[PDB]
Amino acid sequence: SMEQVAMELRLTELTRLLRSVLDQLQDKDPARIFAQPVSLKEVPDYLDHIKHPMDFATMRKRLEAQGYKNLHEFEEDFDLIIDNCMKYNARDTVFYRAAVRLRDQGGVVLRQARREVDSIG
Repeated sequence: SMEQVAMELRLTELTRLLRSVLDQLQDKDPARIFAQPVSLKEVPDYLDHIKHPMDFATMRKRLEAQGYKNLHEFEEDFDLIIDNCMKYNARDTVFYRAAVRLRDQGGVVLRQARREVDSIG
């Protein structure tokens, strides 16, 4: 149908918008602490602590598979990255501090992407 296609064009644009947003969020992690999944070879008990792991490479696979239907789903995943880190790691660690900074600097990017997604529909 002509409708399914028009739908597919919007998703593709949303995917295009979210890709840009993801690039901006990931520049706020210059140490690449959140780039890849936590290694289960290196942290074998991780899944006993964190039930839904997340990282930027995993978000990107979902992104390019057009797996995010809306900003809300995308934000849920970004928030997992931060929240998982803040539980697993103590307050006086480079890891926890990095999450706080990503959260604070990400807010600005996410605030404008909300307005853009509403705006462009």
